[PDB]
Amino acid sequence: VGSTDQSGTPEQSTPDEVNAALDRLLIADALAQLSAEHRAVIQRSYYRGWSTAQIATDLGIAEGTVKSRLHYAVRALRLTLQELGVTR
Amino acid sequence: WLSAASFQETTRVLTDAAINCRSDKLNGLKENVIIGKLIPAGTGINRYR
Amino acid sequence: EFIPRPVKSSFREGLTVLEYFINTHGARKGLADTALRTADSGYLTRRLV
Amino acid sequence: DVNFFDELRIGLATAEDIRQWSYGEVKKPETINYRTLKPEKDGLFCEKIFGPTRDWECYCGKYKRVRFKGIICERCGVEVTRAKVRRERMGHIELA
Amino acid sequence: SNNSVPGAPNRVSFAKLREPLEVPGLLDVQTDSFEWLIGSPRWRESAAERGDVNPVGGLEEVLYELSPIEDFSGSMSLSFSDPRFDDVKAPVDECKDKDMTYAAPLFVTAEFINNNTGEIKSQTVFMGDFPMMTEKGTFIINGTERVVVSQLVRSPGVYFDETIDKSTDKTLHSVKVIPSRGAWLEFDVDKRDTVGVRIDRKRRQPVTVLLKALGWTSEQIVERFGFSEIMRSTLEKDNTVGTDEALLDIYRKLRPGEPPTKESAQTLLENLFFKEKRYDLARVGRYKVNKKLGLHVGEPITSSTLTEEDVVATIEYLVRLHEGQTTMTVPGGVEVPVETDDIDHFGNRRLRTVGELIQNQIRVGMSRMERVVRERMTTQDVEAITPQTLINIRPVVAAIKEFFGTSQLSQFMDQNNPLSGLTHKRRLSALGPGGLSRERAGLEVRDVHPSHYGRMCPIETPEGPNIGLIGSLSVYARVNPFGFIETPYRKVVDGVVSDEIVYLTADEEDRHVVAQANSPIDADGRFVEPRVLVRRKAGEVEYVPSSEVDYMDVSPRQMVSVATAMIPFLEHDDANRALMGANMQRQAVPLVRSEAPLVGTGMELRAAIDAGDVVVAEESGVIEEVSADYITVMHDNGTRRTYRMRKFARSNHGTCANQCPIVDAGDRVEAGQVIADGPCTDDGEMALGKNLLVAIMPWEGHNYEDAIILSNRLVEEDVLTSIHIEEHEIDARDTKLGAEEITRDIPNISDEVLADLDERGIVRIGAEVRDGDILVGKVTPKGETELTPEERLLRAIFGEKAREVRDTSLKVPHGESGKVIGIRVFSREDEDELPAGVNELVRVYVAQKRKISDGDKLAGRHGNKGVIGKILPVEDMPFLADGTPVDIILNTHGVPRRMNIGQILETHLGWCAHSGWKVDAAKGVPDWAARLPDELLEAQPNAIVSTPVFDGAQEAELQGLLSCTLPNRDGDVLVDADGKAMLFDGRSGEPFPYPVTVGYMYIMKLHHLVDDKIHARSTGPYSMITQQPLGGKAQFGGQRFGEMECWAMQAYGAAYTLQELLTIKSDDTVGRVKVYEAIVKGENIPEPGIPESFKVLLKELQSLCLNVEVLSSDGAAIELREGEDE
Amino acid sequence: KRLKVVAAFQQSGNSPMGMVLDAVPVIPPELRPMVQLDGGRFATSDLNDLYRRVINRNNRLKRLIDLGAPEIIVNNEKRMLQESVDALFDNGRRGRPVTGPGNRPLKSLSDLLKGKQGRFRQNLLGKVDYSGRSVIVVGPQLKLHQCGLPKLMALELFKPFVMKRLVDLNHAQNIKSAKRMVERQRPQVWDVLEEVIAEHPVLLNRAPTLHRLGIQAFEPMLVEGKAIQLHPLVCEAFNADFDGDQMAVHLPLSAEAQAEARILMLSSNNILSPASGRPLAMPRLDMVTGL
DNA sequence: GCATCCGTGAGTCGAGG
DNA sequence: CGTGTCAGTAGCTGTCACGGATGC
RNA sequence: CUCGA
Ligand SMILES: [Zn+2]
Repeated sequence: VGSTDQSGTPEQSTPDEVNAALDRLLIADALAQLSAEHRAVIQRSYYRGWSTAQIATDLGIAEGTVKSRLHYAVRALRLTLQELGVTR
Repeated sequence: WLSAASFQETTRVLTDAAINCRSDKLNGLKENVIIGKLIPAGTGINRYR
Repeated sequence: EFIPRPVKSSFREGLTVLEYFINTHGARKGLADTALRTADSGYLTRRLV
Repeated sequence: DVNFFDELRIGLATAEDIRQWSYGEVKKPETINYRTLKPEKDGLFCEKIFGPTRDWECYCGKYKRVRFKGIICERCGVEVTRAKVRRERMGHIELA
Repeated sequence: SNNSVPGAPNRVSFAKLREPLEVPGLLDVQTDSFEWLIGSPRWRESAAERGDVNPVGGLEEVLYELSPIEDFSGSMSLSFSDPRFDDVKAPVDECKDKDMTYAAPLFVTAEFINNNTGEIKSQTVFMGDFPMMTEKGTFIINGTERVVVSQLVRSPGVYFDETIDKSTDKTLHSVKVIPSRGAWLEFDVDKRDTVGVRIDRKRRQPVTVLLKALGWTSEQIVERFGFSEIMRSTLEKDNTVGTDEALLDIYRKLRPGEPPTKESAQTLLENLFFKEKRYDLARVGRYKVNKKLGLHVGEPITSSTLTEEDVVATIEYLVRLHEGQTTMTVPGGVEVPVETDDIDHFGNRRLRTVGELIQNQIRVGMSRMERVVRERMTTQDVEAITPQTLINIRPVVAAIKEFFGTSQLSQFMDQNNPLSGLTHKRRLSALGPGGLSRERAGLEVRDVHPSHYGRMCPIETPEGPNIGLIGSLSVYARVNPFGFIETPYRKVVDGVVSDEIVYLTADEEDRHVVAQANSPIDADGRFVEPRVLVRRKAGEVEYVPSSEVDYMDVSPRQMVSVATAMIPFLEHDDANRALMGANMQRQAVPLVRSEAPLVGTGMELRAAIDAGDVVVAEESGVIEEVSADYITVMHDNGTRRTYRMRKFARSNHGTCANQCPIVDAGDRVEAGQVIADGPCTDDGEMALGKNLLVAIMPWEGHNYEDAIILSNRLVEEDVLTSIHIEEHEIDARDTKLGAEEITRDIPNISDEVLADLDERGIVRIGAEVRDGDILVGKVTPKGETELTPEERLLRAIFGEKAREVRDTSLKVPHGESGKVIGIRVFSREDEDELPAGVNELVRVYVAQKRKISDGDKLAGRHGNKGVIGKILPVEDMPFLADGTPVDIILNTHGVPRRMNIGQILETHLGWCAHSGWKVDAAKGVPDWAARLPDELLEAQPNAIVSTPVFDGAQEAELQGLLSCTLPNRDGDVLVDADGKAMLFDGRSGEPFPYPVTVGYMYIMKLHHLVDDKIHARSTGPYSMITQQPLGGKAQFGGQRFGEMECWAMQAYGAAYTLQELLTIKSDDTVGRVKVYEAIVKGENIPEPGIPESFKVLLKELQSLCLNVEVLSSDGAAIELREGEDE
Repeated sequence: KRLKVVAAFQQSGNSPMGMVLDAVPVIPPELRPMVQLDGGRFATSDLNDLYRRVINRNNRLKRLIDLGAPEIIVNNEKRMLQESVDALFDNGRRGRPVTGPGNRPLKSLSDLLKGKQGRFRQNLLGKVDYSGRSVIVVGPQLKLHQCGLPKLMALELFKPFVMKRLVDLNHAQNIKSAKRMVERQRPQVWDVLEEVIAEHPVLLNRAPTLHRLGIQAFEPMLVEGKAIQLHPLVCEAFNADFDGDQMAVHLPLSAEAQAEARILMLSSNNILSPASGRPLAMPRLDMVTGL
């Protein structure tokens, strides 16, 4: 039917990263106010995407230790974000 | 050859550029504009920069 | 070349039907060639650049 | 990636250079599938050659997560990086 | 009085010349063309009294040319006859609403004639839904009114050219035989005194090769072309000789790669030029050849084909012209002059209208079906064949669809104001298929030709790249069935003007001499002067005896267009500003309330009625019931007709088309009278603007060079307020992970933004919506594997599960704001036929009330345009002696340069209309008002007057009226006999030192408003391929720092500003994000990176087998975050 | 001229064999993308058709070679493969171009670099964010170094700077909500915007940019309305009358760019014509009559 | 050795389709 | 899958100046 | 296609 070189076809566009860059800046601020243990566990579960046992194997800690650190560190970040007015 | 291929006769310049295997010293107004360097003129010369 | 018959009336007086008709010949070609003369002007300009 | 590099060299591309660039040969003439939007293998949009349509998502669907970063899938042959590689990975056609 | 025929307001004209012939139907070009195509009873009765015997419509003509269809043997035959139409499928407004096409089903009668069985089966076969033309002369394709534009094409026939050679500097000559269809044939004489012929663009064969292939002996050629030495040198320099030899020579150059048989070339050389299958000169193409060559000039036009005699007479015409001959008679033909043709002359330049352009597309669609017929005949059996089995209507309906859907002649209708639509239906476009390319149009096709007088307007034409290529039809002009443009003239018997009027074509006009319209004529008809200004062939104007005038012009405005004829005092404005004056009238915006101009021309009435945006009574009667919704008319016979008002409808260009009733309950109204008027109409006349009190003076630099100063009264009293309506649309589709649904429930949105939505997620009627507000709440399901690491962490730290959908709601664009006036919902669930993959469709109409703002573009009728630079308070305005402040201040410097004094004369007459006048009746009629009609000697305030083009008010009468202007309510005369008045500075109080010209001018609000033209962008979308910001305001794009703008930065030496523009601010993928962070952080601006567009350039040079590499200072090649494998 | 070509292959050390290809490279797919249409159908780049016809004919040649078909079929197939690669690189260069649907010549790889629409002139010599445009209106009260831009234009142009200040003065809790405030135009932004644009110069441009004074720097002044207010003395340089003209605005971000606008490009520092040395910002129309 | 013919170039920006 | 009597573009020239390789 | 400077 159509050719992109041919006129009358809309060119593809990609949105700007403003909303993503602002969230990344606020997440980076809330991350700095965390313990080296909690910060090094959320950055291995959400930034590296590893499994629960994979983080437990790397850090040399128990399985439930990674589950507990992740459980608090998420709530710790929610504390810092709600204190700065981040929308739910 | 980069300042010439963007002026006129693009294919005629790029053919002779690849046959003669010319290398372009990226030191010119038109060239720095394309690659994103500071133009070697005005506040871009090394004396003021 | 100029028409052997001039437009005797003034725009304050008001041109006749035939006077107005012969005037548009030079008026339209005056606007027409202006688009071509600006193209050759800008082309010469970018060659000089 | 600093912005100071002196020369920009141009030359004839050897047929061996074309193979040194290419991440695979485009054998079939097909493009994609018109129901699943998945590109056909060895076609002009093959994910084994050019790269994954989506980030960290392979063709056969076995590897869809970020933890398997850099794994060459054995069942479909697609690498798992971002779709940014589909703007720089070259293909080639071997002429008879 | 002016235009006392329909019952219009009494506009009094400054007319000294009577109108012998009233303006024709301004919509006839679109109407008559379509009535002939479908053979309507109106066209048939028109052709009946025209003298025609057995006339044939456009569809009947295609069926007769097509019938019959036979195979090689002749055992099978198919024929068509009797085309007829059933009622229209859906009404006009239903098609606009449901986005379908206005069409009627076309029925024909087809039958199969079998010679080998002696039996025929006849039946009715449905051909296809045939697009129908509305009463307004428009078509409706997929719910959009379109206009099929008449095309100026080169008329079929034989044409001769006198070209000058480049190298030898000798006069050459060439011939072209342009058929109405088929292959082309051009003879020429090169610079070597030899004659050749190019057959269908192919190689140029010697002219005797064609003669030998047709069966002419080498002796008879010397007998015919012996009087010239250039033909003796042609037969001598010839290569091959023989009837069966040059016939194969043509075959191998025309159809290469095939075995050349003496009868395979004998077949095509008869089919390509002499069989009606692959070649055809139309009735106009045959007649144009029979006149140019001077043969068969008395025979009835029956030959629809080229003949061998014409080819010989053409070569004879060429060879004589080359050696200076000026006269020739074909053996057995009348005498004819030997000359070259203009191809720009309107006798050789043909106009094909709506019916022909559609007919040609039907003919091509029929021929594609004919091939299907012949193929389906030889495949199926010869006894179960019916007309239904041989006919596949797919290529036919797809051929008319391809035309109306995609064609330079099928144009999106101009609908700014009624005049813009009327002008669009009367456009004459040279561009398009069969015409010419824009790159193939020199300065000669575009300029005014002397044959355009009274046919195409020399003023109304765009000033852009389409100048001269698009013209407007003259007022009284019409098109004959051949395709040329006829214009009426008054036949002068023996120096006596007669009321007998006859239409003459372009060449017919050249065979006589015509007198100018404003000739002094006796009451009996004899010219006052023996010598009168007369137009002659080749554009000659000179005096000539009264016993020589053959015809004369009907009206002074005979040469101008409808829009051009609406400029008062047009004879006082140069052609440049007159062109802009007519072009900007089509750009007027319909205001809330409309005022007819005080200074008119008389054309505004017929321009409004013939446009079709008013409501005229079909039959006389009384008004039974009148409402804002509809008007009911009780006829004399007893029947009732009810006309429905179009209220607050969106036009094609966003203007407000709103009709209002004029008549009241129980008003006797005659037939053809305006009972309700629409946009830009007042009592049935075109009201493109308002009458504003103008002062011609500089005012503190706010009106400096073409800026305009306005009184805030125009804002307070909605004088220049206009309504605009925008259409917003969104659909809910089926996606890979589910289906988009339109719901009020939108993730992470408060109940305050969703407060204006109903329970469905749609904004409610009457809500006022700013930019960014939600119009339709739509959510689309997004997969889990498509989530950012931060977005997945952000989803975990908020505990909001089951939000697998994202926001894709329809929001209000930047710069839009208004009241929601209408909602339209289309659902697949509710039987509404949506495109496959769509479940719901919503259209929201938003109306904004736009007052006049600083920067909006105003203009008059004389090409005097300008934006609004300042809107002072009503007390700051320079006010007259009695305290009334002026409405608009126009700078004086921009008046005597443009040569548009008409605005000054309009200002003077405009004031006299506002105030009124009374001529001194005692001691006789004064010497200046001797030519004025008795109806003009007295005028009440706010009187309407007419200044017809090239006629109307003279400066002597205008000067006299200023001397007897009526006083105001206090008895004081405010303006002087010079036309100037004493003004007071509203800011200081001191009166201005000198009197200033003050009066009333008609000002129009053009469709160039700052509300649309303002735009700004910090960041936004980027083009996916080049990673540069988008373009256009609608896409929220950025401005283009072009090539010339980079030269300016380099000229300044602004290296850092230039690098910043081309890197971080444009296509640096990582630099633009880190710049945005550095701003919100308060940090400094980082260092620019490498443009992504340069990365794409290298990857494209690689695809062209070019090994490009970037080397460092040492020489090692450096990669760009990528590698290479084999 | 023959030596000019031969000596190039001699000295450089690259073989002339590169002029004959055994393999053709395929450009990455994102540079020849195939987009889906709102009607359900698909629209693709012409390069995909050219690559597809090269692939179709090259695979047919492999069949003929395998089948041992007559040399007339193999040779007439090899010719078509030559014309297909010729169209992929430069369609139309030899003979008649490969037409697509509607007798439209398909674009080739070399068409991506040719002329005004090519990659060089369209996307390299000219390209920008932080910019806007509107109608121009004369402003007599303005000083020569001043210009008036609409408030709604300045808010979007200075949007990130305004967000930064909204979060500093505690009008907004975080930078995220500060963005929602500018998008919603909360009344606090108009007081904040005035502080932001203070002595921050902007660039005004009217096309065509004939000389360097076609772009000049000004001190912005927040004005109501939606039109740009231009000084009457810079009208000569811009060749800008007020009959519907539009001008573009560009906001310099870096410190160096602002300094280049403040010093090099300021309208008050450029009164004389660089071509002739005679003044341009002088009384010209109403002003000369008044004097 | 020269007339032919091929290929090159032909303002910038903006709006809506 | 097998295929088997005639079975044959649309469109179009209404650009041009200029230089130099290509060609009788 | 059409229009604005
Ligand atoms: Zn896989």
